Amino acid sequence: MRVVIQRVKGAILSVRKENIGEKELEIISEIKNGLICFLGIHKNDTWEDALYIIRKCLNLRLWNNKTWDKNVKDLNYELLIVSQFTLFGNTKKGNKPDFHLAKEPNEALIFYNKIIDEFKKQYNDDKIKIGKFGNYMNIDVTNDGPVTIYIDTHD
Amino acid sequence: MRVVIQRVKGAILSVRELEIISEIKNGLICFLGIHKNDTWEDALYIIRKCLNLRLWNNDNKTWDKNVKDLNYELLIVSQFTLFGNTKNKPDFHLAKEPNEALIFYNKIIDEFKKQYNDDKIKIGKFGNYMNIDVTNDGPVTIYIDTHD
Repeated sequence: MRVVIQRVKGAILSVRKENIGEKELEIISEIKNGLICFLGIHKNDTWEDALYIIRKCLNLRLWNNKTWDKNVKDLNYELLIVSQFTLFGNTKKGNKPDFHLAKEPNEALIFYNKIIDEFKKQYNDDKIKIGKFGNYMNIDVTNDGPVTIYIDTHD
Repeated sequence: MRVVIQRVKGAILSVRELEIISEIKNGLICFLGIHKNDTWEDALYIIRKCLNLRLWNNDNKTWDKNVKDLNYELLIVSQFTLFGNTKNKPDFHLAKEPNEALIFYNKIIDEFKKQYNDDKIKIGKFGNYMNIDVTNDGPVTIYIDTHD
């Protein structure tokens, strides 16, 4: 699994609606302070992989007080989790990507939902927010720092 | 070197109540992490990629047109946190010394404009606390580490 974590003052998630027909976007999800986590599910991902993310994600002490002191949970903040397979975007070949290691949607989707459930269990039902899986989204992020964290659980 | 690339409809970079210093419409935002043992070949690879990766569709032809093809902007922001050791409080052992990093960074930015266009590259205020309003278009998130 791969995650890019962005510390934010807020985030506003929209998706393109299905039968649109003469607005095309729709805000389905919003958070104030907290993290936005772009989550890449690898084909060979185990649930132990998920656990690790869900942990570092809810636990890294990414805010000051002393520096790098409190985590998202401590401050009672939100997380927005967005599935992003482009992480597994291989770009060593041509100057055009290639997403072969990216766990195929229908399996990925379930794994994903399972992760999101765990998040709420470990934290709070009201603090975890998501996008619309596999749909084109439009995200307004207000980066606070910035603070960008990358994790690859195949290390 | 490490880069996180985000495809965007726009972004506004500001510093300290808030001063706008840098803004782009469609294009990429590149969070750049300069490694201590970074060579200029590392810089080059990044620059080649941010500038040539085809991250936009030709309605249906997905991954067809790169940033230049569409005459779009890039916003480059130094971000050392990419080299955070998270194996549960961060550890930036591997970053390149600031005073050195800054020069390397400016050198990279120059290259960007050379390879592309003076008017298409935008940046932040190095080492300062910034506030960035990104509008992610997808999203499309790309990660690269030249140490591969």
